[PDB]
Amino acid sequence: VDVVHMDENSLEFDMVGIDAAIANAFRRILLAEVPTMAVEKVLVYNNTS
Amino acid sequence: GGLTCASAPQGTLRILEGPQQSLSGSPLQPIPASPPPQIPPGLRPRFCAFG
Repeated sequence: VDVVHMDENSLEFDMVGIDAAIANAFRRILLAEVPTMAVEKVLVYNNTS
Repeated sequence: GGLTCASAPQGTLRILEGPQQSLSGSPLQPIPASPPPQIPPGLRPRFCAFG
């Protein structure tokens, strides 16, 4: 694994010597399976906007 | 002493007022034709690959 850039909010490692199935598994995990926190419910007391 | 029919007229004149034609110049349009859409100069790529 070689790491070309790593600003904050960016990474560009290489990952030399792995198949397309494992690379695709890693890509699909980041997009759809790594957990995050986000607003689910909203209680609106007044809203004259 | 009355009015009597006189000799028949020998001719008729019909008058009308008419102006004339100018030269044919045929100036079709201020900015004429359909001017073509075209390239902005230089432009430059606005995108790069990663790595």
